[PDB]
Amino acid sequence: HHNKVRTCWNEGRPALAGWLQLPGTLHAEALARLDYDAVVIDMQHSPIDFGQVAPMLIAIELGGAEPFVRTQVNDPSDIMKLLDAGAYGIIAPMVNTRAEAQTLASALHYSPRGLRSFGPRRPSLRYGSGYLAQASETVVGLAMIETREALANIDEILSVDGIDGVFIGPTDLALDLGHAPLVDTEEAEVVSAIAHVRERAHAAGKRVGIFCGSGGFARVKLAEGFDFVTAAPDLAMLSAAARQVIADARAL
Amino acid sequence: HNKVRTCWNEGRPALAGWLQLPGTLHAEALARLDYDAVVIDMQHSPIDFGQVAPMLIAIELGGAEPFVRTQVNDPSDIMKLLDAGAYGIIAPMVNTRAEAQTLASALHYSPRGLRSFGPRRPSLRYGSGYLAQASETVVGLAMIETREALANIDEILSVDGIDGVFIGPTDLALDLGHAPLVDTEEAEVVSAIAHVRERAHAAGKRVGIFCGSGGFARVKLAEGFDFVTAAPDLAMLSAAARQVIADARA
Amino acid sequence: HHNKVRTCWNEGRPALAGWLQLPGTLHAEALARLDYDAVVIDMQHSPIDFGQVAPMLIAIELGGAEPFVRTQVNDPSDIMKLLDAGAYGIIAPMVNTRAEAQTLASALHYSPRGLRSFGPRRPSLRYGSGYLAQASETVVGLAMIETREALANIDEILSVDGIDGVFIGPTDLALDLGHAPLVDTEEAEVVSAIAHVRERAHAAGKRVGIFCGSGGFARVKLAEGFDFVTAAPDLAMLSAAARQVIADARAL
Amino acid sequence: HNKVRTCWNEGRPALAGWLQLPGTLHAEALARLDYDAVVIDMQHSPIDFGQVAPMLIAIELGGAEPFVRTQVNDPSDIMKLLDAGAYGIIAPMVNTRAEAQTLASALHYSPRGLRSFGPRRPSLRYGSGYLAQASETVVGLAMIETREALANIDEILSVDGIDGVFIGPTDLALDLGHAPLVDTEEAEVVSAIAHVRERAHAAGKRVGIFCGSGGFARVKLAEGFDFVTAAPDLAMLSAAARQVIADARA
Amino acid sequence: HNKVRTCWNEGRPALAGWLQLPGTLHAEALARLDYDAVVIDMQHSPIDFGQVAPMLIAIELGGAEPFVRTQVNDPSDIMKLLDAGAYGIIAPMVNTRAEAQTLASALHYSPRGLRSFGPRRPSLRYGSGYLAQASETVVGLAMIETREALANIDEILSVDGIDGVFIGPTDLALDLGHAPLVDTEEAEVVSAIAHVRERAHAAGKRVGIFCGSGGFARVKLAEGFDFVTAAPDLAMLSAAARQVIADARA
Amino acid sequence: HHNKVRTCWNEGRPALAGWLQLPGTLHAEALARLDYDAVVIDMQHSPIDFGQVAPMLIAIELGGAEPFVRTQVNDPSDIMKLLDAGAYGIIAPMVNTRAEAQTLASALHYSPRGLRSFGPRRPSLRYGSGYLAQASETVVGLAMIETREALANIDEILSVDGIDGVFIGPTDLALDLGHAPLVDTEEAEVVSAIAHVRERAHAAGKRVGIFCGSGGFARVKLAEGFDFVTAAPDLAMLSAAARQVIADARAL
Ligand SMILES: [Mg+2]
Ligand SMILES: [Mg+2]
Ligand SMILES: [Mg+2]
Ligand SMILES: [Mg+2]
Ligand SMILES: [Mg+2]
Ligand SMILES: [Mg+2]
Repeated sequence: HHNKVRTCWNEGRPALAGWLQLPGTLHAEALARLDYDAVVIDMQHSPIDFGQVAPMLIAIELGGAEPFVRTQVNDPSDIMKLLDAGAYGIIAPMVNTRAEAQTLASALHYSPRGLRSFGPRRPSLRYGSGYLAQASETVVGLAMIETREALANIDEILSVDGIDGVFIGPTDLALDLGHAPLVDTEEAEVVSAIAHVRERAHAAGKRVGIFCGSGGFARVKLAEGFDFVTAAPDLAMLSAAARQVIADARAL
Repeated sequence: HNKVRTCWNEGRPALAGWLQLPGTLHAEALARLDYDAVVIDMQHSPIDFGQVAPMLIAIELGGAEPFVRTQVNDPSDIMKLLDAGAYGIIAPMVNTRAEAQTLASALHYSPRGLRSFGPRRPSLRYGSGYLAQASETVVGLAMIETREALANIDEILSVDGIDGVFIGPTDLALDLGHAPLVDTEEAEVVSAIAHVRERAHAAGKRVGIFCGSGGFARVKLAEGFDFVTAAPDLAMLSAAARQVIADARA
Repeated sequence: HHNKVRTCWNEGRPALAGWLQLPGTLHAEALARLDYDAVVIDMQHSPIDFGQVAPMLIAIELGGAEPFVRTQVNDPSDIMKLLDAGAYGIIAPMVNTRAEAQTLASALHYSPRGLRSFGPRRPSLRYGSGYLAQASETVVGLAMIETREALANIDEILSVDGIDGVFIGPTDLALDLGHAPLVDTEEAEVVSAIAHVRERAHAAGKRVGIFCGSGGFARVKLAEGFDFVTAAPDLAMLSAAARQVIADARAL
Repeated sequence: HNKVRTCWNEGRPALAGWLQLPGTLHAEALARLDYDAVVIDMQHSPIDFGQVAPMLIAIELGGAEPFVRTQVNDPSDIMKLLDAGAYGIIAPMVNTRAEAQTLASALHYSPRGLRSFGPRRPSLRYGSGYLAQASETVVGLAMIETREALANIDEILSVDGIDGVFIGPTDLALDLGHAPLVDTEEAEVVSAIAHVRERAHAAGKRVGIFCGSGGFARVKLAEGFDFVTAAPDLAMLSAAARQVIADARA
Repeated sequence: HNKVRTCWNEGRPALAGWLQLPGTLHAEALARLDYDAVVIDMQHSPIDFGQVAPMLIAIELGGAEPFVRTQVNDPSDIMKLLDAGAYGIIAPMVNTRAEAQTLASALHYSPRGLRSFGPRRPSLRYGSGYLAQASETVVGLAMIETREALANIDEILSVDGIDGVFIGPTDLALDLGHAPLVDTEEAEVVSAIAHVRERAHAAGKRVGIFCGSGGFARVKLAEGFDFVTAAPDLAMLSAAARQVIADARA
Repeated sequence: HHNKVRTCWNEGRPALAGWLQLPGTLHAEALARLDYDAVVIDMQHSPIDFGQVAPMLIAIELGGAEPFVRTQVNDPSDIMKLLDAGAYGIIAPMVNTRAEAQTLASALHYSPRGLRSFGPRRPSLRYGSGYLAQASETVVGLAMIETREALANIDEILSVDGIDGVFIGPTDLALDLGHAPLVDTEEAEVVSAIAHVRERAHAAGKRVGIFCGSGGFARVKLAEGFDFVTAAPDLAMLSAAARQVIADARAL
C-alpha cells in the first residue's frame, strides 16, 4: 500500500529503475526481484503494444518493484488506460511546454486536480477501499526533457503542480542540439544542459530523473543527486552479455 | 544451406544461442551475433507454438539457423515445427533405441520416415526441389539426460536418421544423484559427459552440450563437441542486470 | 440486415445492453445470447486493446446482439477502424463541446455527411451489396456526458445532426461535480444534472443512454424513459456472484 | 508456502475458484476474494498455454494458490505448467494405478519421479533452495470421473507421489448412465461420491470435488472434502447477467 | 443443424474451403461464399489453438460448418476443439482399426465413446437438449494417407462411430513412392483413390478428398465424393498474386 | 543495405507493391517472395493492430521485399514506433494541408530535418553502424490524397521537402467528390483529379503513388508514369480466387 519510488523520495533517497524494451513476463518478474525500486516498460522505442504491456505490469508488481511505463506519446487517454491497468509511474515523451506538462498532469489526477476518468480496475485491487483517498500519491508522473524547446521552457514545465518533475533523455537531447545520439553522451553542451535542468528541478522543489545506458553512468548520476535513475535497457544488457559469452567461447 | 551442417561439412563445430524468453527482437539481435544457430527452448520456458512461429522467422532473418528444443519427443509436434521453419530439433528424454527411432521418424519423409508432407516455410526457403534435399536441411539431436540414456548410448547412436545426441548435463547430474548445477565439476558427471562424446564420435555421430558460460563453452569446443550452446538469454540478462545494479549502487 | 438497437427505437422501445471489461469471446457470445439488445465492449476502463476487441465483435454478432464499443477517446481514426471491424455502435468519452460532438459525427458517416474512410471489411460481409445505401443507419453514435462543461454545453452537443444522442456516465459526472464516484450515485445535484440532460435530449428529438451498475438502477432508468440502458459490467457481476458463492460455501 | 498445503497442515479444507474464461483481470479479482486456490480449466475452456501463463502470475499476485485442471494426464504438459508457476495439478481420466503413476512421475524430480529440471518461475518464488522442497510446493490430484476409476480407487490411492483424488461428478454421472447434472441428487452418483471420499480418507489421502453452487460446496465441506471448487466463472457470470436482465426488465 | 450432415441427408455432397492462414477476416469471407464447410488446417500451417478458437466463431457466423484437420489423432486435442465449436474433425494418420476406434472414442459421450463433458460452445448453439443429439452435431473423418491405411481400409471402415474417411492424396502419392503432387494423374494413385471411394460407399460410409483446384474438385464431385475441399487459402492467394503481378508488369 | 523502392526510383523505374489487410506472417513472406518491390501492410481498413504488424514486417523483410505500412492516421508517435519496428515506408491517410504534410515529414527524419525520436531497434540491426548517416534514405514517406481539400492543396502538400511525394486513394477521392466508392473508379471527374495530382507531383520533382484493385488497372497506372503502384489487396485477391474455384467445382 505504497508507491516504492515515493517511499525512496519520502526517505530523501533516489530510486534505481530497470528499463524493458523486450515484451514478456518472465524477464519482467526476474528483474523486478533484483534491487530495482521500479521497472519502466518502454512503449516508445520497442515493439511492446498495450496487449503485451498489460501482463508485464502484473509480473513487475509480483516481483516487488513499482511498475512504470514510458509512453509512446503524452496522450491523456493512453496514460489513463495504463493507470487503470496498474501502471503506477508515467514517463511522457516530448513535453516541450507548460501546456504539454498540464496535459500530462490532467491524466494523473481525478477531479478537481485533473480530469482522470474513473474506472481503476487494477489500482482498486491493489489499494482496496482506501484507494480514492490516496490515488494521486499512488502514481508518479515525469515529463520528458529531450529538446532545445523543453530546455528553454524548463522553469514553465516545472511550475506545473500535478507532475512530480522531469525525466532527461540525454541521447535525444544530444540529437536535438545537433550532436551524435551517443549512449551516455558526455558532449559538453549536453552535459551543461543536463546540469541546468537538474539545478532548475531542485530549485522548484521538483524531482529529476535520467535515462542511463550503463551502471557506471547511473552511479555518477546518483552521485550528482538525480532522484530517479534508470539502468540499463534489457535488450542492450542482453546483447552485451551475449557478445561477451561468444568472445569467451571462441577465445584461443 | 543449413548453417550448422555447413560448419560440420567444413570440419568446424557450431556455437548456438539458447532462448527461454518469447519475442522476435532479442531473437534477431542474438542471431546477428557470432552464433551459427539459436535454439528456442519450448520445454523450460513459457514459449508456446504461437510465440515460437515468428521467432523462427526472426532468427532466420538474423543469419543464424533456427533450432527448437521441444517439450517432448512427439512426432506430430516436431513435424509442425519443421513446416514452420525449425531447421534443427533437440528432443528431450531419448532414453532407448525405440525413442531415437520415433525422433528419426518425424525428420524424414517416406520411405526413410513418416514425416507428413506440407512444408509451408521450407518450400519458401528451398523452392520446388525441397523434397530431394529435405533430410539434409534439418539437424536432429536426441537428448541424453538420464542414467537409462547413458546405459543405452550405443543403441541410441545406431539410429541412422539422427545426426547424434545433445547432452542435458543438469538433468544428467540430477538423475545420477548430484546437484543439478550447470557447468558442473562433479567427477562422475564429467566422466559420463566425456563417455557420451567418445561413443558419439566412435559411431560417426555428432555430440552437443548445453553450457551456462562462455568459459565452459570454450573447454567443450576444445574437447571436440560439435554443437555447443552458451548461454540462456534469461540467465545472461539476470547476471548483466545484477552487475549493472552493483555498479550503480557502488 | 438491421441494427437491433435502431429496431427497438423504431418501435418506440428502449434497448438494454451488456457491458464487457473482460477480454475474450466465450462470455461475449454467452451474454449476447441473453435478452440484451446490444453488448458494449469497454476499451477505456479495461485492458481490452484492438487485438482483443476484434474477435469479441464477431462473438457478440454470432450471439444475436448488436456489438457496441465504448472507445478510449473520441478519435475519428480509432472509431473508423472499429466500424470496419464490425462495431455497429460507438460511445465516445469526454464529448464536452459541439466541436467534439462534430468530431464524433465526422467518423460515423461517409461523405457528404461526414469523412468516414471507405474500406468496410466486416460491414460489407454482414450487409452485402446494399451496405453503402444504408451505412449511416447500420451504426448508432452516442456522445458521453460526464463533465460540468458537457452539462453546460448539452444543447449545443444535441444540435449535431450526425449523432443519435448522448450517453450519461453518472459516476464520472459525480466525480467532476466534486462528489464521491459512487456506483449508481443518487447524489441530489447529479440526479438533477442527469434529469436535465434526459429532458434536453428528448426536447431536441435525440436519444439518451445511461450506464448502470445494477439491474435495479437500470429498471428505474428504463421507467424514466432512457432510450439505451447498460447493466452491468461483466467484472462487477462476476466478483459479486463469486463473493456470494464463497459466503454460501463458508456459512455455518 | 503452498496455501492449499498450509490449509491441510492446519487441519482445514481449501475452497477454490474455477476459471474457464481466459484473462488476468477476473483471475486476480477472484484470487483476492476468500478463495485459498483458483483452478484454471485447460480442458472444458478455450484457455491454451499462451493464455494460462499470465493467469498463473495474476492468481499468485491476488494471494491464492494457482492450480490448473489439464486437458490430459501428459507428463511433458504438466512439467511445462509447473515451470510456469502452476502449484497445483488436477489431471483428467486417471482410471488405473499405472495412469496415477504417470501423474506422480511428472510432479517429482529424480529419484522420486522424472520431472525435467528448469524451474523458471518456482526458482523465482522459492529461491536457490527450491530442489530440496520442490515436491511439497506442488499439490497433485488424480481425477475420478469413470466407472473404471471408481472400480480402481484403492489402486489409484496406493500411489505415494499424488496427494489424492478430485471427483468430476458430471462425467462420473454420465459414465454411470445418469444425466450429467452438476450438484446431482442421483442416489447412485451420491453413493459413489461418498464411497470415493471414504476410501481416500481411509488411505490417508486428500479428496476434492467440483461444485456448481455455494450451497452444494457448504455440504461437501461439512462432509469432510479437503478441496472444494465453487463455481465456474462462466456459469456464475451467466447466472448474474440473467438476474440483472430480469431485474432491469421487471 | 450440421450443414454437411444436412447436405448428406438431402442426397448432396459438401464442398469445403481449406485454411492454412490464421485469422478471422478471410475465414468469415470464405465461409460466406458457396462453401458448405470450411476446414481449418492445424497440421500443415502455423495455426495453434489460440488462433483456431476465434476462426471457428468467424466460420459459423459466415454460415459454413467449421471443420478442423488436427495435427494428430489425439482424443484430448479433439475434445477441446469440439468444446470450442469445431463441428467436423479430420484426423491424420489413421492407419489401423485401433486408430479409427481412438478417433471414434473422442467424438461420442459414454456409453458410445469417452468424450469428456463440458460443451462450452455447443451448449450455446444447441441449448440444454445438446447431449441427446451431440453425436449427430459432429462429422468425424479418418485420414487415409499411407499404404498401411490403404491395406487396412475395410477394418478402418468397420468402425461405427466415424462417418468415414478423408483421402490425403499428396501424402498417399509420397508413401506409394510417387511425387507428392496435388490433383495427381499418377495411374497407381488414381487407382488407390478410386479403390478407397468404392470401399467407403460399399461399407455405407462417406469419403472425402483434398483438392488443389476447382477443375479437379468438379471431377471428384462427379465421381461421387461426399466431401470435397478446394483449395488452400495460401495456394489460391499466391496464384492470384502471381497473376496480378504478371498483368501489372505486362 | 538499400530501400528497394528507392533503388527502383534511382534507376528511373517505378515500384510495384503488395497490399495486406489479413494479419499473419505466412502469406506476408510468400507475397514478399513474388515480384513485388514492397509489401504495404494496411493498418487502417483491416483488423491489423501493432501486435500483429510487428512480426509481419520481419516476414516481408525475410521474403526480400521492402516492408511498408499504410497507417490508421498521420500521427507522428505511431509512425516513429513503426519505423523503429522495421517499417521502411509510410503511407499516411488524410494529408489535406501543407501543415499535415509537415507533421508526416517531422516523424520520418531525425533532427535537424525532423523530430523523429532516437531508438532504432530494428533499423540498427538491418543497417548496422552506418544507419544514422543514411537513416532518411532508408525510409520512403507518401502523403495520401483522398479529399477535395487535398486536391485543392496539392501544390502546398508537394512543397514539403521531407516527404517523397503523395499516394492517391481513388475510391475515397471518388466518395469525397460525391461519386460511388468504386474499386478502380474511372468516374471522369476522379480520372481528371488523379491526372492533375500526377502532373503536379512530377512538376515539383516529387513521386506519385496509387492504390489499384487489379493487375489490369495497375498496368495502366504504370504506363501513365506512376512511381509507386499497389495491386491488389490480399483479401480481395483471395475472395475472387475462392469464388472462381467454387464456380469451377460446381459447374455442369
Ligand atoms: Mg470518464
Ligand atoms: Mg499427412
Ligand atoms: Mg481514406
Ligand atoms: Mg530434461
Ligand atoms: Mg472429463
Ligand atoms: Mg525521444
